[PDB]
Order: sequence, then structure tokens, then C-alpha cells
Amino acid sequence: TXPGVTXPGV
Repeated sequence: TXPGVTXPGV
């Protein structure tokens, strides 16, 4: 995720 907690996605 995120970053943080990429995206999703990317």
C-alpha cells in the first residue's frame, strides 16, 4: 500500500 500501509497498486 501507500507507500506505506504502493497504491494499491503501483
